[PDB]
Amino acid sequence: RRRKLPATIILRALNYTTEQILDLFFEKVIFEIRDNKLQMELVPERLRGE
Amino acid sequence: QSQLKLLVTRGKEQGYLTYAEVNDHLPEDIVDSDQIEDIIQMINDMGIQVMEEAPDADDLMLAENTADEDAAEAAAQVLSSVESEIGRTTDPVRMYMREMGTVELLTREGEIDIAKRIEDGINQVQCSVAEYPEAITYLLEQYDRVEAEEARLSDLITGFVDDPELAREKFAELRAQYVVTRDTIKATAQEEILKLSEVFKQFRLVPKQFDYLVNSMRVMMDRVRTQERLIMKLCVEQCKMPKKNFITLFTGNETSDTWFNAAIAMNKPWSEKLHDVSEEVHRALQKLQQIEEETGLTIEQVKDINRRMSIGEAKARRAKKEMVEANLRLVISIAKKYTNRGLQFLDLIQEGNIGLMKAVDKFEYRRGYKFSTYATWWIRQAITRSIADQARTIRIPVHMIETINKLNRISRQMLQEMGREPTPEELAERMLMPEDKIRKVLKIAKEPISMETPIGDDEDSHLGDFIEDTTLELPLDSATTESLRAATHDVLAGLTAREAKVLRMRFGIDMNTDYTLEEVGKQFDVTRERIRQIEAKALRKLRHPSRSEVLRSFLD
Ligand SMILES: C[C@H](CCC(=O)NCCC[N+](C)(C)C[C@H](O)CS(=O)(=O)O)[C@H]1CC[C@H]2[C@@H]3[C@H](O)C[C@@H]4C[C@H](O)CC[C@]4(C)[C@H]3C[C@H](O)[C@]12C
Ligand SMILES: C[C@H](CCC(=O)NCCC[N+](C)(C)C[C@H](O)CS(=O)(=O)O)[C@H]1CC[C@H]2[C@@H]3[C@H](O)C[C@@H]4C[C@H](O)CC[C@]4(C)[C@H]3C[C@H](O)[C@]12C
Repeated sequence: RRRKLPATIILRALNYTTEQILDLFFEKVIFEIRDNKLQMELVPERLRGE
Repeated sequence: QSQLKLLVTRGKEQGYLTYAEVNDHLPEDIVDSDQIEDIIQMINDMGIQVMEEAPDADDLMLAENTADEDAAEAAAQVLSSVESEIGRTTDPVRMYMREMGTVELLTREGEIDIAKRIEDGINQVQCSVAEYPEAITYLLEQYDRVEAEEARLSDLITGFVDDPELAREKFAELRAQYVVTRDTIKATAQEEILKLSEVFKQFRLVPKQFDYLVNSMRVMMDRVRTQERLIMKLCVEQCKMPKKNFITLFTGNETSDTWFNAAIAMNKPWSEKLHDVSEEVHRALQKLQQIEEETGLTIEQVKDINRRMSIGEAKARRAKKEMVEANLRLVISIAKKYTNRGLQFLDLIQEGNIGLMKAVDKFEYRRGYKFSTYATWWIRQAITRSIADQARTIRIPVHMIETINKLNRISRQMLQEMGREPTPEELAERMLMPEDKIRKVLKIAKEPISMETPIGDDEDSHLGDFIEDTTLELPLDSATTESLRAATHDVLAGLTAREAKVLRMRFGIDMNTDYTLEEVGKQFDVTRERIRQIEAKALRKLRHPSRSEVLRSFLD
């Protein structure tokens, strides 16, 4: 019952890389740059609601 | 902008303020246990008092919001206070803690230093006393008192420094030297007084006598100083005496008339009025001259003596000050043991401070032991005595308290070396007491229970609401008494005149104090056996019923 602290500090005070945190908490979409064009690997399910 | 301007708004903009808020929104400082109490009470005069975790229902928060008034100084108060971060240390514990925290630990050699300064101050004042011929008079007067057998041998001295025989002979030679140096008054007399004072250095007087002698010399100096101050007051204020010429002519002697007669010769008009109160002024000058005739030395050595006594006393006082502030921490350290005998902490530390003062004043370094160990004894004794005395509501003598404590210790010991418990007889076994007084002391131990202790909650009933007052006689009995007076008045009215007066006067019926046989007879002027016989005949004849039936039934 003390002051209010922000909380990624906890999640990082166990010596946790930001990159590992993003890998833990979010799936990734990987894009490739080639032929000066852009493409996305599509999973149709993920498009719902857009 | 701060961390409360966003709160005070909410309070009345959203109706309430949950505990979470007033907790995190505090600055950094005054978080002290329940420092919030004051800001919550101010915020309460606006309408909050939120519950455990901020519930809601209940359209009723504006009656209490109106029931907390316009006058909002508080707002200003809180703002200022929470905008300065001066530690709101209200609890006296903290502030005293800091005050003692200021004085660092006066190491060992500093302590012996200040002990030397104390000794030096006392010795200085002792020498100063030696130096005016009105202090040995009273000495010898009370020495003779002790020797002539009008006093006691232990009421004047407690051992000299470098046996009663030796004291008697030294006072014989003192009398001789004193009288010869008084005769030789007419330079040489000053040297002989110095030598007498050097022999008088030998003496050590009982503390009470040292106090009384410094006080007798203080009161004579009081007379001197008051007479001088009043004479110079009357002069400068009534005679308009310029204060620089006052200095020049008056200063130095304050005893001779040279400045008196130069001022009157000064031809000033106030100098001529100077005779209007010349009798008073010059009488005060003469009285001062007589005071110095019993002093005898001069009017500068009075100055010297008073200034040296003040200096010595100040030195000693300052040294003792040093010691006490250095050992306050020790006092509080010793205090921690006794906190839970139903007394407050600070009272204990104060009693310890008094004990430390006494210890400091009586401590001797020459014994070669460290001060702290010696002071401990007085601090503990003082603390124990005060806790014993100011503890109980019905104060109990200290020996009885010690006996109760011993009883408790024995009780516990036997209870745990016996298994069940000790019966009062077994307690009497362990003690040499007659076993009768064990139960008495067991009764004495009961600590009055608080009159407000809440009873089993039928809410808003306390204990006091039960205790009834047996003093009040019942109204029934008052009606009885009224009927009694009526019936006695009627039966007396049935009696003859003088029989009635006899019975009324022997007792108090319808009159104040009752007169005995001789005084009633005096009021009849016939005082003899006949009056008691008249009383007895009335009594006997009233025994017969029909006159007694009303009271015969009236018996109870
Ligand atoms: C502190 C204590 C409070 C007791 C209490 O609150 N009981 C509540 C009991 C509630 N129950 C068990 C009866 C249930 C309720 O009735 C129903 S519910 O549980 O509340 O729903 C107070 C209240 C009455 C006080 C006693 C009397 O002075 C007489 C006597 C004086 C002697 O010198 C010392 C002993 C005695 C026995 C006292 C002791 C003590 O000083 C008492 C018990
Ligand atoms: C502590 C006690 C509470 C008892 C109680 O709460 N019983 C509850 C009993 C409940 N039961 C057993 C009957 C079951 C009920 O069915 C449960 S329920 O009540 O219905 O919930 C109250 C009730 C009677 C009170 C005493 C009398 O004034 C006499 C005397 C006056 C003096 O000046 C002060 C001391 C004395 C001894 C008083 C003390 C104290 O003030 C007493 C003991």
